[PDB]
Amino acid sequence: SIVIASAARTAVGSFNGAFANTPAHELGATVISAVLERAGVAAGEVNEVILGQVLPAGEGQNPARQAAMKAGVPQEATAWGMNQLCGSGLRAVALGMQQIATGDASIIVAGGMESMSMAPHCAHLRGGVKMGDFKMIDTMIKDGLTDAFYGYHMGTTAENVAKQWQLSRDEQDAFAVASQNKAEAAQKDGRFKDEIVPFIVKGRKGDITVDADEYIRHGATLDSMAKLRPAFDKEGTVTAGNASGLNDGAAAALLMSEAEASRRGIQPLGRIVSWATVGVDPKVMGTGPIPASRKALERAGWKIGDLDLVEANEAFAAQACAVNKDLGWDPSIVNVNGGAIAIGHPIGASGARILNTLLFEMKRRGARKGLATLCIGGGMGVAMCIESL
Amino acid sequence: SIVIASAARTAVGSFNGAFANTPAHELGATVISAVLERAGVAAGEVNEVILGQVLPAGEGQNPARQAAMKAGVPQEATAWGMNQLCGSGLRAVALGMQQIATGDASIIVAGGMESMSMAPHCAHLRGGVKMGDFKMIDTMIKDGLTDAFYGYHMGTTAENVAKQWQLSRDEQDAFAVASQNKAEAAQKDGRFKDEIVPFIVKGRKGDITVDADEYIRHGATLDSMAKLRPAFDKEGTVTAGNASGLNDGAAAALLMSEAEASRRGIQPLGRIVSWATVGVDPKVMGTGPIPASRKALERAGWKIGDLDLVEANEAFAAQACAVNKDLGWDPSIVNVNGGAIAIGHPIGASGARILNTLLFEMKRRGARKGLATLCIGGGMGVAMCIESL
Amino acid sequence: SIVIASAARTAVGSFNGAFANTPAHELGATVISAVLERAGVAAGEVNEVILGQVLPAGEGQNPARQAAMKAGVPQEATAWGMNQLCGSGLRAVALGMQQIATGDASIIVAGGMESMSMAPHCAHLRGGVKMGDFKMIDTMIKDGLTDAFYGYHMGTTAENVAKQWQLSRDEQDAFAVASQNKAEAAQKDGRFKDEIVPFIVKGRKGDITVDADEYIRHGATLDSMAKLRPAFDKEGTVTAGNASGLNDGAAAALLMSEAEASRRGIQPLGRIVSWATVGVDPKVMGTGPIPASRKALERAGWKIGDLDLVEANEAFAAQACAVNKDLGWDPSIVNVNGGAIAIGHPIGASGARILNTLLFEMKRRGARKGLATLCIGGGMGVAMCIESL
Amino acid sequence: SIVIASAARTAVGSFNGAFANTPAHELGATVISAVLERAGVAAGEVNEVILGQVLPAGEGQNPARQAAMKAGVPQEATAWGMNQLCGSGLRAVALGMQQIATGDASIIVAGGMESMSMAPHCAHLRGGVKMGDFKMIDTMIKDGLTDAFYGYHMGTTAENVAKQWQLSRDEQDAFAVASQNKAEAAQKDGRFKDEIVPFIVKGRKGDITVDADEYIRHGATLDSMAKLRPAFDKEGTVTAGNASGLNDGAAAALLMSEAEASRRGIQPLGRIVSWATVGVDPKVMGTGPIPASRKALERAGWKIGDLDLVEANEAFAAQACAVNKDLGWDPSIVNVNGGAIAIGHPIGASGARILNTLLFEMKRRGARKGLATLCIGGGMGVAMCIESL
Ligand SMILES: CC(C)(C)C(=O)OCC(C)(C)[C@@H](O)C(=O)NCCC(=O)NCCS
Ligand SMILES: CC(C)(C)C(=O)OCC(C)(C)[C@@H](O)C(=O)NCCC(=O)NCCS
Repeated sequence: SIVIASAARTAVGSFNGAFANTPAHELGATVISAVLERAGVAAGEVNEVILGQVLPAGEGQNPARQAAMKAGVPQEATAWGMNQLCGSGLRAVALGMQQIATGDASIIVAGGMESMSMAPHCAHLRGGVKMGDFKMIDTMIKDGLTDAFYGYHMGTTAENVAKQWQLSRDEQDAFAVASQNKAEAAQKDGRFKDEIVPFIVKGRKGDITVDADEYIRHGATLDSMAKLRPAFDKEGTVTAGNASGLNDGAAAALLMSEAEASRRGIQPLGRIVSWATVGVDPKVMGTGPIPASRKALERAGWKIGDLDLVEANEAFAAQACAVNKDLGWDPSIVNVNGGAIAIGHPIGASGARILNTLLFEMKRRGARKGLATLCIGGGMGVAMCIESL
Repeated sequence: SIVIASAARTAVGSFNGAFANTPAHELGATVISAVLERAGVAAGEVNEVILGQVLPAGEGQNPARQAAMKAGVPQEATAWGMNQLCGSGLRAVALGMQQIATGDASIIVAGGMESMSMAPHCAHLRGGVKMGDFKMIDTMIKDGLTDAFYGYHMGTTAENVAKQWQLSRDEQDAFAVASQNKAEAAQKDGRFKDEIVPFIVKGRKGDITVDADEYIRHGATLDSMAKLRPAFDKEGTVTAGNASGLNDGAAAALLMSEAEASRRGIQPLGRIVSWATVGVDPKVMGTGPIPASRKALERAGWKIGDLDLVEANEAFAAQACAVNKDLGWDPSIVNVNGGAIAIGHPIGASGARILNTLLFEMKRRGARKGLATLCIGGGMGVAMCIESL
Repeated sequence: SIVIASAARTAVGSFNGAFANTPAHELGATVISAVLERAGVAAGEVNEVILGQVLPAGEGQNPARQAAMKAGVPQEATAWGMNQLCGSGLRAVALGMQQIATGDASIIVAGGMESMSMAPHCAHLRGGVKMGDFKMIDTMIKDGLTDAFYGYHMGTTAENVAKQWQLSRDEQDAFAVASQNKAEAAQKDGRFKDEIVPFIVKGRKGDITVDADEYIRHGATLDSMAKLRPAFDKEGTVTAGNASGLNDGAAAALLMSEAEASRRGIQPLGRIVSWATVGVDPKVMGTGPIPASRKALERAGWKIGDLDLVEANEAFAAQACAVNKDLGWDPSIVNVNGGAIAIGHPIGASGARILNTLLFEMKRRGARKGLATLCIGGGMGVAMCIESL
Repeated sequence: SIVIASAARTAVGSFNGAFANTPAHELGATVISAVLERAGVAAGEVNEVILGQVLPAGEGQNPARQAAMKAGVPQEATAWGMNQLCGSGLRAVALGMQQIATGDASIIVAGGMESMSMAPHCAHLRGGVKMGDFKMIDTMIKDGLTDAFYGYHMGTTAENVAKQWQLSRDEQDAFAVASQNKAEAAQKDGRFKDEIVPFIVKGRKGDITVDADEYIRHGATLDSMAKLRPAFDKEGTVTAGNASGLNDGAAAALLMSEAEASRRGIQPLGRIVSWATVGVDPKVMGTGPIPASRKALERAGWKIGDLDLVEANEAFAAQACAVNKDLGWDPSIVNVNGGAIAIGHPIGASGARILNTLLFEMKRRGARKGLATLCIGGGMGVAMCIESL
């Protein structure tokens, strides 16, 4: 019924690296223009831009509208941002699907975008500080990475999964290195070229073309993984080596009906058969993909074994192993081109990020059925089942 | 097909007034609890909570999810935030409608919440300020009230509609006083009692029940309206009197299928017959309701005359007159209980705010057909058509 | 040898009260102008202005220079600021004396000034805050009121003196009340009128003449002294009642040689017979006056019993009691017009503030010999012996 | 009568260079320790530490005291800071000379210190910012570099002198280049080794001994001087090239009577024969040294031509050329080892900085008579005359 006619994403930049001073919407407009060009669709035909974003503070009125306009999307179309944390970028696509499936839109550019580098430090100063020190809060850590309920970092929820699923430090590091090695492999071999649209960083003493994911470590060893001290719990198991990073990027897909893509002579990246969002305990938020993937697979009518390829978001090696262990799919078809540990985790763009990687591999190796899924902070999961035409 | 079984909202509080230190998500949870109680539905049955919010900076991971949890909605359900500026609150309800219509949920608590008082000041300070003065930005003005393209306050876009539609200073003031007078009459008569749910402001030396809209001025004269200097263009026409304020509040609805509401013995507030969202030039953003209501009316198969009641969001007196003048509906059925000039304009909650007034008046006077609509910053407009059962 | 030909001071203002927005150097100039007028000396004749100030941050290059210039003191003269914390106001005068004593100056204006109200909040942001919350620090508490070594507030030092000298809560409160009552009586009787020079608070909707010390409480009860909880040690004895306050003010003296006064027909307020400064352990910094006063007396050739009036600064009741107890002078001739608990403690001015009160009482009651002394943070004291001609 | 028994100064570090994160009081303690060590005098015997500092904001109660204590100077001794801008560091020595000459002290450690790197940004936020943006002020620019009266940077004052004394862009550059080259030669030859005491920068992944002035440029060309744009007046003549810099450092000298040195077996660096400070128009503040040196030479009984070495601080090439031009001393005996354009300008330390270089070259070449002088912001100068025993 509803298809992804085309897709694209920026390289994922490191924290204060390639896109340190690059606002989220500028990344988004580049990806909106890209999906338009790749599908052979004019921006004048786009009805609505839906972009997941978690940290828009200080970027001004509705960055989704700013991205759209700069992308040459007309003023008659509509745009908006949404926040389901890590799940946003993929949910935007599902929400984009719903627009078309209910007859409220024909063509929808959806996905997500995030500049964790440009998230500001903030403080409430309307009441006035008569006396005493006050905190300037990092919006990134407050609004993106710390649980609202139990007050600790997402890495502490990773510890709760690691201890519950008795996943050792050695098992988490081996998965970590495996992610880095696969991701260097898929990089050298050009397997990220299709999906990645170059982004021109507008400078002063020189522009810079970024078309390579700069967070991927090259020649990552097990020895350098085992020496790092625990990043959250000081007698724990999760580290900066086996957790995801702080990153900037954007990613999007162009949605339309299966009839509309056929009219236009477009051969789509895939057909969205079903999606699903489900909740879990915020203490073990890393177990989100388990019920959400299972819900999606139930809507699609598929069993776990029918999947040819899977993109399960690596938020932490503890939670990425747990999802894999519970669902029991073949690990050789999971994150075939590495995952978020190596590639990075631009919160709002992360779901649209892993949708690209899934769609292009499905096209490249001839996979029929595929699934994407991310764990979501606050204790939820989102999933989406794709079938190729 | 899809119905609002029940609804509720907090009193709209002034800037740094009744809810000066009350985070949005607390206001949201009360409204969730209210809509659950008023329908006779347990929090356990709620599949998702979709909350429009514009200024969540500093409030922590996904305030929609915080609102839900504190409301007693279980961990299995889902929750997310979205931003289409003023139109966020009403677009939550259409998006919540879409979930049910597409068979992805059975019950949805949609609406919006806003704490403008708690919107922090910010600045991006990762790079370091090697030397010189910097600016601490007001995330309320920047992210909520300033246009991202031309750089000015929304009041200057109200000046562009005033000069284009040649609406004099005297016409706008008259409309400003009429909104205040209508809203005081509805307040004294208890017409806001149904929709408003009391909110307990948790104090230290005494709690405070807020169940009255404290921004409504009592005994508003034309003379105090005509003495205020222009707020934006110093030789212009728009003022603090004829413009909307900065306000806190929350508003929500409980959505389910028409058959489900019949199963549960619930007599709904109304049936959502259509909606629509459209774009226009950001310079004349106030005109958003003109094409958006026209589209909505076209999707419902209705003519403008068929409407028995209308809520057109008074962002400014210049734009409120323009929409009424273009569409040409009988002005005696528009904002009958007053509007945003008098009541307030909590950005994210405003679309859910005006929905509640429409629904409870439609029920109280026996209006069959009704329409709600808001103008959106960045240059857009949303509209929803409601028919009672 | 050297005499104080004239002196003046502003009413001491409350924290964020009369002088809330009045920069320190404006108060300093008013007082500079005053001592010139009161001695019959033209600003043209002034060689240098020396002003103790502790919290000048954000006021600009060298507030002392700004003070002098606005007083009409000519550009050919020189001016500077100095910081020895609480001692700074009185040490300036001893420093002024030394300029004249060594032939480097004929006419010196010396004293101090302080706007604790206008002390700003600060933070070091040049390196950049890559990630995580940071503190905006209160320069008033950081640079004025916290010990640099042991890291606690001056009130905790006050507790160290309380316990070492076994001074009860009851003893501190009575003293606190005795200061307030003496101070109110001296106010009502007009005894502050000679020393105070009115200050014109330049407003916008009306100027305001401040010439009554506003922090002096009227009708202070022992019962309201007994009920306050301890401000520093939550099981301690020092409170906001028995400690000094946070205040604004300036004060200054006009120095020249005894021969020079006689040439001009001036009858001086006093002859500066000696001064001293001495150090003690910072834990017990309130004990500064004990060895300082003793030293000054030894340099003067005077015994303690030869003094007719004393102004021993009340930073805290605990230390104030200790100094009296150790030195053993007649308490009926100490802070006869009340003290800093009642009057205020504008850190940098405080030493000139107490000189004024000493000098004008000595003239009024015909005391021949007098002594002024303040305890200093970081463990120091300063004393100065005055004799009348 | 009074002599300098010993002296010492840190390397002067670049803005956010070697001491980027080193509080001024750590630099002042190393220099206190040094001057004690170098005279054969124990901290125990030090009566007082007097340190000029202009930007102590955020460092805590009285850095002078903190420096002294860290240096091992005992709690019985006393300590304070003063501010006369660029003059601060040298006036401390004159103020130290006065303590001994009037019998109030026997041994004084005096001089200055400054960490411009660590100067914080501040804002006055007690009243509450109700609404709108506010400025975070750079204390270094506001409180150290901008003129309080006319509101412009010190550099603009430099232009007034350039225009008044008709000093061309070419003449300023040649002077600028010549300071660099003379300073590189002295550096390479070890001529700064005597005066400099190494400073251990405590780190975490290593300590660092800084004992070389890092701001000195090597192989400076006239060409690169000519290409720079005017830093202040955009059609002006003064640049970053020919202006001094922003710098960190400390410097100190140890004073005692000539007899006291004779008793201790010490051979002093020099006798202080006179000093002076004088005022001029703030507009042309760079002319400060002219009347201050003239005054100084008069009190000494010396004509200008008697001087064998001179250290005339280089705040700006324009002013430096002015002072040399007006006073007419042999330019070959002035700043013989280079100056502030090359070495840097740690505002509060600078006057002691230049004392050191004067003192150690007078010893090394056998100059009998010498003179140091600095121009001072707000419109003043200071000068000190030194003779060798
Ligand atoms: C705001 C108000 C009324 C002052 C109050 O309640 O607080 C009391 C407070 C701030 C704890 C107390 O530290 C105080 O006012 N101290 C000033 C005394 C002080 O530190 N003096 C320096 C001389 S050594
Ligand atoms: C150091 C850096 C960042 C390269 C630079 O821009 O230096 C040039 C700068 C900052 C514009 C210029 O104002 C400067 O360095 N001035 C210091 C000279 C100065 O005013 N000293 C005070 C004595 S009157």
